[PDB]
Amino acid sequence: MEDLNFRKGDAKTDVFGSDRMLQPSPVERIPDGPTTPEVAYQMVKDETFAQTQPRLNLATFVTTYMDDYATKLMNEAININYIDETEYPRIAVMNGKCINIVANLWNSPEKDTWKTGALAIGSSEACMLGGVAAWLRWRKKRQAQGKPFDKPNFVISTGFQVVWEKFAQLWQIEMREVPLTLEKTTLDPEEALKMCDENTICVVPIQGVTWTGLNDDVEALDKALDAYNAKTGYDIPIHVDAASGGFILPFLYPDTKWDFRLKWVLSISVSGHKFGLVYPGLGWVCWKGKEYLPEEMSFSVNYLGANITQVGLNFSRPAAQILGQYYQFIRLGFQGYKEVQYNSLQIAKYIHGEIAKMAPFVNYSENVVNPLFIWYLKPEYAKSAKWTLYDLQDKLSQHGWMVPAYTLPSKLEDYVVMRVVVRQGFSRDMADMLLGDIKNAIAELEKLDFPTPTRMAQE
Amino acid sequence: EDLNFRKGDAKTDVFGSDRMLQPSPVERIPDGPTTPEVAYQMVKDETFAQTQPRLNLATFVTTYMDDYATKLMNEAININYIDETEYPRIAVMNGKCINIVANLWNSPEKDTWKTGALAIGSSEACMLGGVAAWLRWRKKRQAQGKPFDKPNFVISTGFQVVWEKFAQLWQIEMREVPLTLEKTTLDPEEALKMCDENTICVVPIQGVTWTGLNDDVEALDKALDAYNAKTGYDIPIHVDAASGGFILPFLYPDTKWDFRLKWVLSISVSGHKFGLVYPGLGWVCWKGKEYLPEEMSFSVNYLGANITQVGLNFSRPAAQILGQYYQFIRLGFQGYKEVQYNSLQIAKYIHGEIAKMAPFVNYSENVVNPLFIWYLKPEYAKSAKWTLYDLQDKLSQHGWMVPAYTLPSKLEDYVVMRVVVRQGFSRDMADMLLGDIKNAIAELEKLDFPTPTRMAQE
Amino acid sequence: MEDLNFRKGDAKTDVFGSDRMLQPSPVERIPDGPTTPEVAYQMVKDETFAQTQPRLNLATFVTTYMDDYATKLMNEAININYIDETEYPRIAVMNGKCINIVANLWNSPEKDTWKTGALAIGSSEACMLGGVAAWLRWRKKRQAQGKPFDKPNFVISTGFQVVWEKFAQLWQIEMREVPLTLEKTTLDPEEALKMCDENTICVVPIQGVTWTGLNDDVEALDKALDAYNAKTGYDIPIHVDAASGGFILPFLYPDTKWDFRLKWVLSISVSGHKFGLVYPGLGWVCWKGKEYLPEEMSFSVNYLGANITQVGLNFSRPAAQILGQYYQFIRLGFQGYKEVQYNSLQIAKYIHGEIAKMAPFVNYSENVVNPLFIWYLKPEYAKSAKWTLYDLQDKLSQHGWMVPAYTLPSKLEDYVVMRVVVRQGFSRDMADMLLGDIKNAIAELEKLDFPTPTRMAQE
Amino acid sequence: EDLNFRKGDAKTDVFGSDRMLQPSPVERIPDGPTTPEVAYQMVKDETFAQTQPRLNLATFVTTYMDDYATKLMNEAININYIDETEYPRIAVMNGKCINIVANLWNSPEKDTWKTGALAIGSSEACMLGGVAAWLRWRKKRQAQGKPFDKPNFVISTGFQVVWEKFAQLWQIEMREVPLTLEKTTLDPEEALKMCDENTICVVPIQGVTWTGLNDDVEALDKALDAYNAKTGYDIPIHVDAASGGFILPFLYPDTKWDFRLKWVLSISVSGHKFGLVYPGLGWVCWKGKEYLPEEMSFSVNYLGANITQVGLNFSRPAAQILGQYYQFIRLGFQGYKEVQYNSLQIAKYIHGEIAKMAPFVNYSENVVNPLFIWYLKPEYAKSAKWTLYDLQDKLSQHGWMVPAYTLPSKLEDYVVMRVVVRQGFSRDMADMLLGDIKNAIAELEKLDFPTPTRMAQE
Ligand SMILES: *Cc1c(COP(=O)(O)O)cnc(C)c1O
Ligand SMILES: *Cc1c(COP(=O)(O)O)cnc(C)c1O
Ligand SMILES: *Cc1c(COP(=O)(O)O)cnc(C)c1O
Ligand SMILES: *Cc1c(COP(=O)(O)O)cnc(C)c1O
Repeated sequence: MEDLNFRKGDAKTDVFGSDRMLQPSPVERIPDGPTTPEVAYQMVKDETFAQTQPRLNLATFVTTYMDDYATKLMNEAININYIDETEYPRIAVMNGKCINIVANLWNSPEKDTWKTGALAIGSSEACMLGGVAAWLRWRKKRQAQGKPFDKPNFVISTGFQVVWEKFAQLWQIEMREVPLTLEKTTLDPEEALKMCDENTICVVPIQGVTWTGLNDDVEALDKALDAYNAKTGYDIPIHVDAASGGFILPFLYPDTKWDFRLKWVLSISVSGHKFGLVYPGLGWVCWKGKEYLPEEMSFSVNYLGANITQVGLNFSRPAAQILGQYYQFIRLGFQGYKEVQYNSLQIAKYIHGEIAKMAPFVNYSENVVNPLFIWYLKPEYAKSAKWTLYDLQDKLSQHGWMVPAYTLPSKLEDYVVMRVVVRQGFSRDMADMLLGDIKNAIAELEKLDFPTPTRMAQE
Repeated sequence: EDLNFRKGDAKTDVFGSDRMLQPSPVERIPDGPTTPEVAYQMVKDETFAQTQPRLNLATFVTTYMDDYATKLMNEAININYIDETEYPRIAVMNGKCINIVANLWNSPEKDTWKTGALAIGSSEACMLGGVAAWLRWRKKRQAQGKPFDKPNFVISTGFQVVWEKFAQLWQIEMREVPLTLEKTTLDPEEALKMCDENTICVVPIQGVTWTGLNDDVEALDKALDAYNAKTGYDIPIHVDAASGGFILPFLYPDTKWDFRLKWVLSISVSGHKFGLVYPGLGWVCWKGKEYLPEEMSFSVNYLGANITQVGLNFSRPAAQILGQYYQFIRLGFQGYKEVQYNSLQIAKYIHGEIAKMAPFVNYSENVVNPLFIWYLKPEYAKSAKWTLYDLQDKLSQHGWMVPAYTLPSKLEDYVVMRVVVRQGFSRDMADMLLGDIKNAIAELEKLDFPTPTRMAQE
Repeated sequence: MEDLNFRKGDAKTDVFGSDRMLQPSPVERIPDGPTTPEVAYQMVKDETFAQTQPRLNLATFVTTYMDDYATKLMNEAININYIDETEYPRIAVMNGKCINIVANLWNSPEKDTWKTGALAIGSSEACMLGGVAAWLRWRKKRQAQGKPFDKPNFVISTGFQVVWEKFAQLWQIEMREVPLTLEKTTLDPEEALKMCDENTICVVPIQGVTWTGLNDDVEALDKALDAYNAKTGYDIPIHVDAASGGFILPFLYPDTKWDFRLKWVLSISVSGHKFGLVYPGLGWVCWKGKEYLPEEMSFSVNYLGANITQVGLNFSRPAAQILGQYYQFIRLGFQGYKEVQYNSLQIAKYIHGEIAKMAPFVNYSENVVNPLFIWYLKPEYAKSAKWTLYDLQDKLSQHGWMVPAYTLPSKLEDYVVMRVVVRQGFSRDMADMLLGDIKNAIAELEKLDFPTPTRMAQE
Repeated sequence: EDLNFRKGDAKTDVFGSDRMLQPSPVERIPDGPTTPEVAYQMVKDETFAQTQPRLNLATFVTTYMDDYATKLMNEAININYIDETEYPRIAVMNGKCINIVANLWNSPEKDTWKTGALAIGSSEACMLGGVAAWLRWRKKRQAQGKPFDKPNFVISTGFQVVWEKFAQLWQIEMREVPLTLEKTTLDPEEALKMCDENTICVVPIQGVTWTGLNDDVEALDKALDAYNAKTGYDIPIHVDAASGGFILPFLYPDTKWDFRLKWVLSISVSGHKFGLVYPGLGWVCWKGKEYLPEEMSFSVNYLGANITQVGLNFSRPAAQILGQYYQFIRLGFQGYKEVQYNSLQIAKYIHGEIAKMAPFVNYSENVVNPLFIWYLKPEYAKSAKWTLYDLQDKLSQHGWMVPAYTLPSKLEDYVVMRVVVRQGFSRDMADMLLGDIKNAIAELEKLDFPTPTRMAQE
């Protein structure tokens, strides 16, 4: 009854009684030959155990939970390539309907039924498309004026997210950075104007600054730019990087005027996979009207009577995230989105208030307007403490959390902060678990008799 | 009696509810919620009335993976790749996939961690290759005191549209080499005629979408070497191998098209085409670290692996990395070879059956990728009442998408039809398709009057 | 239209837009009222994220992987109560067949088709049943001889597992402990005999000592005990605690005489859920013959129909683990068990050898006979190191592992050691991941300028 | 043709294989392996020919949970509870379950973390309560200079077998108070007659398995208070509340049976009976920490919770802890009350329909747990050809298990039948049972000769 080939991968092989599971996974070259599907499944899957669990990843802004029905719907669409719009025209129209809904969430004045916007893989592509459109609009203007157009720049807070550095590098466009101070913890419009000139293609205020959790004041920026543009004729626009805030502000702060209600906001981008409540792979960019999307970048095709704009950096891509976005819009509606974001914001405020009660800590802001916030060590506490927030990050990782510590951008670079992001699926109960682990970690770190490596590096 | 039955309570039947008497939202988010079952049906039911992916014969992109790969990728739906500090095992796995691809392409780079990058498809992978070529050229010309404000690149008129996107989004001039019956792929002398001091690269294509053919990369490399020696322009190749990058290593290992060639400095591929992974995967590799400009890129060490950080996207699904690594382990070289062999053999089979039909003639007698094109015999077309556009419509009535289109410049009088054979399209399915084609021909030959497209051709 | 009850838990509620998920989980009192199944499911499930993943728990000996068919089979039996033998007689017979197979793996000479043994929830119950049986055989013996029987004792290594302390405390039986030394790293028979007297009910050698991974030499103990019993007439028996080794030795070391082949081995216990390859909830105890199981320990019940006779501490219990064990016996057979245990042992040997090459480390034993082993810091390295194995445990926890550090039992209590247990489902690829994390952790700890708290506590 | 088809290769059909022409192993492990599908069928197919759990009316143990509890528990199949350092959240969850149960029983303990312990069932929980009682008594008698080598405990003859196990495995004398028709539950004055200086506790039972009744704990408490005041023996109560512990708090909150009583120092319950969790759960609580001897127990601080480390088992499934905590949150007090109300109402319904049948008379008019027993009317039994054993056999022919058995001491001439109504046994299923009982009666009344069990009674 001996099975000659049991260790070699036949129908009787046990995965963990096989020769293949005594061998390392391939690092440099494809294996010469195959294995059983069960063996290969375990070899790939087992490597993903030893890292952060997504629901305990508190560094990320990107969705780690959807309900079972959205998840089934997206799984069922795993083999649907969005870009095959002639073959899958219902998904092309569904994409156009999502774009319409987003543009109207942002109060677009565009009268066309099919709003001018584009699907993206995240805010990276959406921001780049907005920035490229702004660059081409500026080039066209300056050429018509007989002015040089070879030295473009854009203006942004030092609180920028790295995709704006990617944009600057990949297109060779100069990024001008407005520093953060304790007195100006968000983009100050007067400071932004100091960096504007005839070569500025746009200013980029951020709704949901990743470093701080705050919102740049888009209305204040719009007012300053209106006076500046009237005086110079430079006609510098705004592109709003609303990666998180674009799905927070419409529901919880409808009266905050930050979007297409503003004269100079010509385009807005968002991460559908952050607070749009869809699994990874979704962003959106909208323009205020077709006249702000250059023809040099774009065309539109009619699918089943819908006019669908064709602009993007990617081509073939999963369609699942479109179904997921449209499901969330129908399943939740405005009320449902409001209640989910309310929960996330209330839990963030709850953690913020509990952090403030702890002896080592002080919050950077009293104002929690997105479901995330940052804190640092009280300066008097930090001076005689043996530990830093990097040490607290390490302690929390021992229980499976990722809670990141980092230094703030320019002029606040002496501030080591820690950030918590509250996403859908992070509950009050999970917040209580986190806070209990933070209190326990503090108590252990306060037993140290000698300074840690990062504490010594701060001297 | 349940007062709230139609309004969406726990007893509601989806299709006895008020919501399923209402249209789906076109312009604005609905004011309020519905039950998950109602929303699930409202979204899912809209996807019925379009092509079934396994019958989509226009696409090159994977429509089937086995149950284990599918389960593995489904389980990773909530993993954001870019969180590499949080998910360092996936970051390392990404690096191992890049190593394996670079070695499939015979990279001479000695570093254990090969210079390459994850992409969402060949679109991003091609654009990264082109931007790197543009920046390498800018730096060269700046050092020589030469202008660098008017870049161009050279490509066949058989280009795939991502190169037009690249041209538009970076404002780089695309110079196109036309196709003829005598030169059905990129001709090197004609390509060199379009090269000058401002050319950043030449782009041969392995798996031209319009024709199914391969540009001769080795022939281009030979021509570019003599031209670069004569001019000093130092023009490189970037190979767009969107399909061919996962065909040639297994079925044509001795064809010298990759990093074995002196001037091939970068190569891109669609992992979601013949890399056998569901939508959302491409790769770009450089021949060495010296060809990826520092201005574009940096690298971070995760668990001892050096992972290059270059890309157009940021947050993105990680599932396709697991899927690629699964295919590499599950199939190996032999398994990839056997799957691509099956796809190519079925393409050749259909190609041979098409040639036997009276209306048809194949564009090429040689099938080197699992796809091919044919057109109507000229004498048949002249007296026929129908065109290949009419055949496309007839086939769609049975659920197929088989596209008809005109070929690019100088061949634009040729209306062709294309079949792509992917994993999961079997000999049995090929027989169904061929049977539907014969029936469709038989119906179209009964027409007494020309169709609209037949009339538009006169 | 707006749903007035959306936050309160109706059919439209989103789990994470509900009032319930702004509230803590219940600590003291049952909630007054219900919630939706989806809310309750998340509230309980989400609390389990922030702890060790079972497949990365390298402290446990207990099975964390079975294949999909065993898992489905056991899931399908979740509502089957084993003890209802009149209602579920086929599972009762299946339990008996498992007992037969285990007794025959251990070379029972018992001729009855139905072997003398009992189901247990683990080695805890199995050991207690073996110990109670030894105690009752000894009481009856001493009563017949007109000798006292009120002060029983048993003899065991200080490497005992805590269930023997439970046995000592819950029955008020004296435990006599034989210390470990570097010269006698397992139970020395001569020293064990020195603790024996007329009140000793048994000696307990261990196959798979939890502290060390080693096997007590049962054959040496049997030989010494035979001479001791011939001299004293005390007739002290052996009960083998084979919690791990009972499913290793028969397959990988068939010629090692440790089981019912030995004259004085009257009972043996094992954890079916350790290297028996079944999910948690399984142990077995076998006796060499019916004459060694006292009649006082069998019981009969009639209130579940017909007549059910049993031996055990528990009563109602899941039956799933019986199905799982019988599946493994049929699915793997002798060859399959041998190949699975071979993989586990070979991977343990591989890690053991790589640990030995690292500058900080020295292995406790050169002999790896169970799929687990321990190491400690080289004494010369430890003296000048700023860190201890407790710090390495903490570093590994940051990547999801549990690799436990602890002090060895008596006379070796100055030795802080670390243990790795290799179970089915822990592959060579996972070993490489662990070893890479160990090397990285060593390199970080070697950067410390000051001693850690545990390093200071050692001086 | 596949040469190895019968031998177990990738093409083998389970029921076209050599292995399914062979017997399952009885004595020895098979020499070699088989495919998972064959092994799965070999084990699964043996479980068909026995009682379906939802038709098992003998058992008190849960046979139904909802789909979410079931999924949650299945997902925890590989979690070993005892690894509390590795799984500290489940350790804390266990402690919260103990808190909730202790508070359901009106514990006066002030500590946040109540003194209690997880068990596999009431067997382990009862044994822990008895051992604790035995050790408290040993310590007192030693301090008084009195003997402590001959312990005993007092219980009704309606005890469940675990108390016999406790008696035999610890060699502790069990003193039994018999049942009579005049004293259908434990009579306290009769219990006190068997108490002396060596009695470690008296064990009243809430949910007597034989009868379905509750011993009067408050009446016992009152009698013990006077006896302890007279003797100084200070004999305590341990309540075996295996079933009643999850019935009385919801349906009879004002019945004083628990830690509200002075002498009730510990209580045990089966979480897998009317705690509504699948097999593998019991709980024991003590009235305070001072009643759990240190010799049995220590406590460890996991994440700021005080968890007591006392038990007979060690490694064990953690799934049942999640199931218990899910039920507490999913149902709450109201949900438990409504579920137990349903079970009790259905038991009362069956009880009333049984009483209307000519052959039958109920043992008690009072149904306080969701179960009851009946027997044959004495005048009917005398001229009947059949017994309740014959009715058990007839009902088994339709898949039911409804057990017939003789009652304990002094009622051992009474053959009775028991029905237990658990969650998942509805009014509709009760109607099916009652229809089968009536059909069985009509068939048995056609007998012309006595059955073997009927002859055995005369
Ligand atoms: C997330 C983020 C980005 C990047 O968006 P992705 O969705 O990760 O591509 C850009 N800007 C801000 C403010 C962000 O938070
Ligand atoms: C598919 C294709 C592309 C575009 O690649 P995507 O994977 O769809 O982004 C580019 N070039 C060629 C030759 C292609 O076939
Ligand atoms: C596992 C272990 C025990 C405890 O057995 P469980 O299966 O956890 O109940 C007892 N003795 C030894 C040697 C062990 O390894
Ligand atoms: C069921 C029962 C027991 C045994 O409990 P298990 O949960 O089966 O271990 C003990 N006493 C009573 C009163 C019971 O009903």
